[PDB]
Amino acid sequence: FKTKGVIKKRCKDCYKVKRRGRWFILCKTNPKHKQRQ
Amino acid sequence: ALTVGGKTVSRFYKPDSRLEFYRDLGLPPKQIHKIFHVTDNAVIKPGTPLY
Amino acid sequence: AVQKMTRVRVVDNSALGSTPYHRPPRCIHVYNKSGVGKVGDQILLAIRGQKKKALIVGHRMPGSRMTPKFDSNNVVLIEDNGNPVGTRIKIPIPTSLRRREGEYSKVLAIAQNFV
Amino acid sequence: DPYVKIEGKDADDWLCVDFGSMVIHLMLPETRETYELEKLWTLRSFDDQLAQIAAETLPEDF
Amino acid sequence: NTRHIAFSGNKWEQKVYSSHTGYPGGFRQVTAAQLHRKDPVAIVKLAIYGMLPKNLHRR
RNA sequence: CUCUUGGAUCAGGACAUCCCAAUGGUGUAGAAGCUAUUAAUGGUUCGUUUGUUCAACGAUUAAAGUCCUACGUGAUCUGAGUUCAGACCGGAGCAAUCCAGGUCGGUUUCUAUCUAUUUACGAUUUCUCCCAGUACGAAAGGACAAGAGAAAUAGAGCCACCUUACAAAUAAGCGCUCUCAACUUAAUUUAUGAAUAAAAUCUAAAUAAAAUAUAUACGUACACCCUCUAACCUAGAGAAGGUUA
RNA sequence: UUAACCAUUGUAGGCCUAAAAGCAGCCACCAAUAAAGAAAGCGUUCAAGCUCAACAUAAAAUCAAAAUUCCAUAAUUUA
Ligand SMILES: [Mg+2]
Ligand SMILES: [Mg+2]
Ligand SMILES: [Mg+2]
Ligand SMILES: [Mg+2]
Ligand SMILES: [Mg+2]
Ligand SMILES: [Mg+2]
Ligand SMILES: [Mg+2]
Ligand SMILES: [Mg+2]
Ligand SMILES: [Mg+2]
Ligand SMILES: [Mg+2]
Ligand SMILES: [Zn+2]
Repeated sequence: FKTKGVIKKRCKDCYKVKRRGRWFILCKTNPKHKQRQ
Repeated sequence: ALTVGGKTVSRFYKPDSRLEFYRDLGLPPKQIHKIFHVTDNAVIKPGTPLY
Repeated sequence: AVQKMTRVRVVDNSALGSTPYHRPPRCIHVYNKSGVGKVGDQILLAIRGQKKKALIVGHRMPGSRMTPKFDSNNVVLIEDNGNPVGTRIKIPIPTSLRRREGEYSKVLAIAQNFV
Repeated sequence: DPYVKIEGKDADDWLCVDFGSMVIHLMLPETRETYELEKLWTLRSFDDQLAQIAAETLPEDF
Repeated sequence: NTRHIAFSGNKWEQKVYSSHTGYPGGFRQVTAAQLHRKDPVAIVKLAIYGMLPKNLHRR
């Protein structure tokens, strides 16, 4: 959960979701890739 | 609520209102009154001594 | 009630305390949340241009009933590891030290008289 | 029956445990001989080291 | 039926009511839903109070 | 080429968080650490100058946070400097004198008119023991959570004892006692499930749960309608208040 | 322009590179097959291994409307 101005998919397995009013990019294979807007 | 009194005092230097209130209950006046919060099952009839 | 700059008496057989010096030892620090030191409290001592740890064993301030009040503030020198610097104590020591929270068994071993 | 603390962990050579009716001291041979704890308790008031200690009095600083 | 009023939009969660006791640290801000829970009449009364002329006859 | 700040006292407030609290990732085995999110709850020590161009040193702490408030605050107090009348050195000027150079000495008073203000609350942190020398780890090493006991500070009271006074029947601390509940959430993590053909998905879809600091849904305290010549009082500036074979 | 399914070989292409095999390079870059780049990526000491594109089979369809204490009350349609 790095909060960044622009959230970008970093691997093929990365996927996007809209939880609690914000946009998230979540990757299960690499937890490093988790980000918030 | 229940009101309790204690420490009997003299009758001479008191207002009439208080003396009339105590005459109804048939007791000599008390120095102080306070209020206690009691449930319905625990209610006690007025005029009952406590120890 | 020992405080910073209090003058204390070394009740011990250690050479460092025994040898006469032109200045008596003075307290430099009290290892308590409060600054006041009572029986069973460690302190930091300044001796002969040197710093050494020490333990309070008696003082002149009144305490609770049934406990002994001494005529002087008595202290014992303690090494950094916690082993006593000296090998003998002759003055009576209170028995309250046994149960107070802390490490007092080593000092109790060296002390003959308990009052 | 109360619990018992372990003392002397800070020290690397002398450890002592205080039970209700027993006291046990463990130390290395060099430490034991210097303090010579057997002598004191055996000879309660006749210990040699205690005799070496003395008393102090003085009328004036001279 | 003042308990059964309705709010358009997300006003229940976005409208805040403010008050001050007058002592340091006495500033309290509460949302519309919370106030409606505590007092079932406060919301309607506050709306009417604001729309009346600001003079002594208002009270 | 140049040329107002400290301290004491009492603090109000912001969060861009130092400690205490809830969490995500790790080149996270344990223990230590590095980084990021959420939150303002109360707290945030004691002494000292040989050298150091707005620095340093000793001992500690769970921590010794960064800032705003006409140096927060001098009609509450105080130390430097702004800065003079005296006097010396150093460098200038024929002298009188001079210097954003050294040093020693050296004068601000206030009786409060107006605004404002002066009578309760439901706690923070640390340490030892226990779990357990266990989990983990080749070893070395070395914890969670749950349970128990001690303290320290803060608040509110009290006098059987101790200590200090009145060489008075009382007042004090250095003495003693008591301190608690969460309806209402945020970061985050789970469960059922469509848009989207599933075995998908925590949901600014319709739904079900757990989870900081806060706080007042919920309690304690208060409630009485009131004679008064006068005297007395653990009540008091006055007034008020309490007591009266 | 896409979401569905997949992968055989001449040979591991030369090159001091041990070897550098589609993938360090380095020039060539051709072959069979319906359909397969001497390979668009990962990954291997080199190799292995994972993917992409190919095989059939499907479907959809550019920028913009901080420090005392929040601060009118409210409201989406009648010509
Ligand atoms: Mg403050
Ligand atoms: Mg923050
Ligand atoms: Mg002023
Ligand atoms: Mg003088
Ligand atoms: Mg001066
Ligand atoms: Mg001067
Ligand atoms: Mg006045
Ligand atoms: Mg535990
Ligand atoms: Mg489904
Ligand atoms: Mg699921
Ligand atoms: Zn990823």
